[PDB]
Amino acid sequence: SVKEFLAKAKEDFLKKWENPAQNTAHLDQFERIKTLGTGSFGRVMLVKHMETGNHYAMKILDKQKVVKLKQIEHTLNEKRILQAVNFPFLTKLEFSFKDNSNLYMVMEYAPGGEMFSHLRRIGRFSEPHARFYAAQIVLTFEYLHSLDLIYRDLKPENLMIDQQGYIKVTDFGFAKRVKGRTWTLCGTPEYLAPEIILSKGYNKAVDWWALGVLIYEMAAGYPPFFADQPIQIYEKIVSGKVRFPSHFSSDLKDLLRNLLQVDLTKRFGNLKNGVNDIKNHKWFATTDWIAIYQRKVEAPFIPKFKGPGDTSNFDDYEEEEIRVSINEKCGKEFSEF
Amino acid sequence: TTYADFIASGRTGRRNAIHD
Ligand SMILES: NCC1(Cc2ccc(Cl)cc2)CCN(c2ncnc3[nH]ccc23)CC1
Ligand SMILES: [Cl-]
Repeated sequence: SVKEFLAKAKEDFLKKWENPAQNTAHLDQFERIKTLGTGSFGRVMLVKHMETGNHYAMKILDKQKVVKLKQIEHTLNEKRILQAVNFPFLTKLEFSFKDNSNLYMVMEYAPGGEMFSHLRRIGRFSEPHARFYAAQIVLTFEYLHSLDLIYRDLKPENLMIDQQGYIKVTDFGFAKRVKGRTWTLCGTPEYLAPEIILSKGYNKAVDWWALGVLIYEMAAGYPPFFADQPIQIYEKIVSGKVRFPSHFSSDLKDLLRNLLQVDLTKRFGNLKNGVNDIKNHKWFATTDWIAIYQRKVEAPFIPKFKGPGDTSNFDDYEEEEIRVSINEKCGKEFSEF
Repeated sequence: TTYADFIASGRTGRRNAIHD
């Protein structure tokens, strides 16, 4: 059963969680090719692993910048989790290491680019196109949540398309192993659950709200709560009001009403029956969950590829030297990395 | 239209993560 599968995956996860891999490569073992994106305290690059010729995505984080932004513990969470997980829609760490200046995490490369890019260009996805992606997220969150992990940054920017048109849930910067409630204000304004905004302790139910936002945005082409400034967005999210496009199916609207539910006693994914309330909803009635997990379903969209290491599905970012100081920075802070 | 209001907004590009 699913329960069985998950139990065993947890045994696998806990062993790596309790004894994390460390220092499993070195920078000189990789050829850096192109920046695939940026964040506040680093960048992700396409790299080639020279001894194998494999391409990977290499996340390069500036330790001093991580410290300035108070993201030390969050970054230690990310690496510790990602080295421990294993799931068809995640990119676990193939290698990790650090030097005087930076932290490095090497992951499976997703050549199709961000879902965001394709969503914005095409405008909106059909309900079937949306459901295909949504299904993969439902399973991933089932997996993560069963490991007592909370993900906390679902959005199209953070869903990478692979060569077969399936997705990888990336950007584990805010992911945290927590059994009770937690309090950190983090995520992306459009995707924040009202509990987070209202400075309440919160739990994994915020990931199910975020799912509601994502399915809406995918199917509408814009999110349920938007404005020019965050503060106006926060006002809309808390208010208790959402409007659906007239082209939204009846089933879709009902699912979204149950995901975008301010009342935790009523929010799908948070009830007694957990994720099955989502899996067994009518909007998912055509979804064969095993076929999705097995990646046997035909993707409704598969990206264009010239070949290995092709990056045409990514935007261009300014390239900047990777400089390695002669002095070790922030040694104690990142001792366990 | 809501679409037009979105496209005319300042938040159609990549959205940054927030944290306290
Ligand atoms: N959301 C896209 C962003 C943004 C990002 C996040 C953090 C930093 Cl420090 C820098 C940039 C992360 C995933 N990445 C990516 N691309 C391709 N294959 C991948 N495999 C794992 C991650 C990844 C592309 C870039
Ligand atoms: Cl990432």
